[PDB]
Amino acid sequence: MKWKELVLVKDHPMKRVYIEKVVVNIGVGTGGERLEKAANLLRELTGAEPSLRRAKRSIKDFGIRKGEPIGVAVTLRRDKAVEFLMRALQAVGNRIKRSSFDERGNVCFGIKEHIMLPGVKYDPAVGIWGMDVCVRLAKPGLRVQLRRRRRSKVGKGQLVTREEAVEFFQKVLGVQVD
RNA sequence: GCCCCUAACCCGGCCAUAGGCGCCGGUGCUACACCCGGUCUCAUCAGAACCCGGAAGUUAAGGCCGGCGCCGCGCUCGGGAGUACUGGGCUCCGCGAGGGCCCGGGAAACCGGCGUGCUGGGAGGGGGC
Repeated sequence: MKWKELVLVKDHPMKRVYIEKVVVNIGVGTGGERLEKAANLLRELTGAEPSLRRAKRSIKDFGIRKGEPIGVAVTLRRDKAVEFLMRALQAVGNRIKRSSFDERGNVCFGIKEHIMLPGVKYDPAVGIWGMDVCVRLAKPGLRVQLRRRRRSKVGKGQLVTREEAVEFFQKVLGVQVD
């Protein structure tokens, strides 16, 4: 069960749905060492290099200034995305709320503690963290919106719907959607 | 070479009649695409993008063309209207602020009507020299 054949296929070859990407986010308050622990935890958990996310706006109630890094997120595609997606679904319990699916092929779920993931051991030097995991599904032709030259809008029939995303998650990933 | 005719492609001009929303179609040899990969040039958290190498698949989408409705927009169109306003003259009216007459110019909102890109150069294709 790999990425290239994790596709949901309709009666047209060009309307195949697939996992465009999986993004894992840890949002921590400010800490230098706390953020380094979060970044290392994301690196070990996903196998990919995390990217530090700087605060967009200074909010003094949270004690964060604009430009300082308070997030650690990693974008996973193809094989690493599928492997971590299976691990994270096992951690959550193979269950996703139907109301968690937005109307455009995006589904995000939270992992409260990362020890629930398979293959992870409690460490006192790292503590216990949570994550947001967001899966973005797509059809072929999405590059028309993202390319540099002649960028245009993708037509409505070629965009992933909420019903198609829920059907993909049930029939292809074998997750229980309620 | 050179002349003529001509889709989608490339470089433009004016920059909505060109935009927005929704619905119905056409187009696929070639061209434009979606597309397939990441050895190399190059690139990032991420070959998503950019960059490179391709050609299995598809016109589903983009692009281009045709039709309809709405919003917006445009017009040297009819009305509004010779109206509002106004250049010059006056021993002309009014207590007065002001208004009037003559000569010369003359809108706008809005209503209805119509329209909904036009066009320059090149490639490619066809017909002659």
